[PDB]
Amino acid sequence: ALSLTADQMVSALLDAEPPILYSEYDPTRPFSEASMMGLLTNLADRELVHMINWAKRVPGFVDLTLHDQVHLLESAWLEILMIGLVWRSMEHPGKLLFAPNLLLDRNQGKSVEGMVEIFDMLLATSSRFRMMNLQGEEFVCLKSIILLNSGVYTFEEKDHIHRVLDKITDTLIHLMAKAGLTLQQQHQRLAQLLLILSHIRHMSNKGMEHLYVVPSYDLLLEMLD
Amino acid sequence: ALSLTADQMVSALLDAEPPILYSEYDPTRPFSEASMMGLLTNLADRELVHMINWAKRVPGFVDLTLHDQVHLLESAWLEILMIGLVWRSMEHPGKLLFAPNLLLDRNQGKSVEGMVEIFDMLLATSSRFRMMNLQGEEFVCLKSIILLNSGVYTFSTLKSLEEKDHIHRVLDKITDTLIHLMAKAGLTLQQQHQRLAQLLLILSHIRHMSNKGMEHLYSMKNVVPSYDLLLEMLDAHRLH
Ligand SMILES: O=C(c1ccccc1)N1[C@H](c2ccc(OC[C@@H]3CCN(CCCF)C3)cc2)c2ccc(O)cc2CC12CC2
Ligand SMILES: O=C(c1ccccc1)N1[C@H](c2ccc(OC[C@@H]3CCN(CCCF)C3)cc2)c2ccc(O)cc2CC12CC2
Repeated sequence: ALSLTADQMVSALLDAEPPILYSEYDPTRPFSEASMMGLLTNLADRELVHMINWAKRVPGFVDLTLHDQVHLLESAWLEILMIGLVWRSMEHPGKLLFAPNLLLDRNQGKSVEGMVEIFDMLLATSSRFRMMNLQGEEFVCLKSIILLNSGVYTFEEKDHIHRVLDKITDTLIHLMAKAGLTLQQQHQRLAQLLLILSHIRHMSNKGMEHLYVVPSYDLLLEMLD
Repeated sequence: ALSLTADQMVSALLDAEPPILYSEYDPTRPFSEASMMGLLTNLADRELVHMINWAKRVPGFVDLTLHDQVHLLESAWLEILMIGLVWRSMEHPGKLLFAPNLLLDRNQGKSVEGMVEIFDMLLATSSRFRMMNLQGEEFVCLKSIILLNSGVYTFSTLKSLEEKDHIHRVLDKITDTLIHLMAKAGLTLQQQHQRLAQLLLILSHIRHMSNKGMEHLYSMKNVVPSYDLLLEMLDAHRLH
């Protein structure tokens, strides 16, 4: 699984991308903020399926035991939803593209107490992506790093995960070298991208407090087939 | 500030290292679970004062506005406490070295509700440092990154923008320094960016523990250093 090349790594990651899901909002009925969280919960529940099937296609993931595959997914699912949302909303300044038929701004995000604080953190990350000019090849790499690194500190099983993590790091550097960046530009950009992952984790924790709901071990396992 | 060589970065960060503090000594008062949180709170408060002095000596930190210096320490003070604890406990498997005379295991962490969950995460990070053989020069770099990165996405004036641009230049200088250290230690170029990535990914877990811990301090609640308190220690005058 780790004999793939950097170019083959990106190729596998790109073709494994989940689809962009729509809201079940009846587009001819009056939209309402009281029903806003209903749409966002159903949407996220349906994105989790496609996320599971994306994870099995992350090179090296299915080499772990099913028990470990679940644990990483329990620990990373919210972070992956957020980085996906931030990615979709990247070309929509000041708004979050939850779905093509759910574009919200922070001024629709004050409907519930404790929401706009999370909203602004998501908007800030999207602005950071926009300044970074984050490439889709980098994005699928950052997303795979989240999947593998989120639950590794909460457990040969660990050593393999670290070999895949090192391999993704090789691929990120390969992209930056193929783009013409110098070596310092390469290790500076790699650093900047990984420091963003700290904010996404923080967003996840603060996100989870607001929601407190969590996908059970059995549900993630059923989805894993 | 930005002129410094990596070598000059490292000595500055090493010279700024706060001292290792102690809990109170008393041979007639045997350790009990009862006074633990009182000991730990007193130790945190005393460390916080020394943390301020270290922060002011992190190159480029006082170039920021005083208002943004506080927000960064508001955002990072707990992270810096834990990573300092993890560093002290690195050489002591299965224990957390809050002080040389306050070394605890997780059976003592079981005393307080919800504590052993964070206690076990701190030991896992200590073990992660152990199995990477984290060096002291890398340590002080990671601590400086936490100080500047943790609070930076949560500030948006024209001045706010040049603060953040300045922070990114310092963080860029630290990344250079980490690479220079790892190159100086004799790693190949692949192992350098692989180790840099391993180092920085730990910062994601340290953020995770800090949010976990912040939640736990509030479960039993004046828990956090306030803005005016942080400003007070930061906003020194020139009369000394
Ligand atoms: O609304 C919000 C939000 C809130 C405050 C500020 C900004 C955004 N969210 C959305 C959201 C809602 C409920 C939810 O709940 C957890 C699942 C629902 C039960 N699932 C378990 C089933 C158990 F019965 C898991 C998850 C995700 C959602 C949806 C899609 C997206 O791409 C991204 C997001 C982002 C965000 C994660 C922060
Ligand atoms: O016990 C714990 C702990 C808990 C659960 C699991 C494992 C460990 N901690 C210790 C701790 C306790 C209370 C505290 O409380 C907040 C300040 C005390 C009042 N301060 C505000 C008062 C001013 F208004 C701020 C801070 C720090 C402490 C001490 C020293 C250290 O180096 C590190 C730590 C780490 C840790 C932070 C997690």
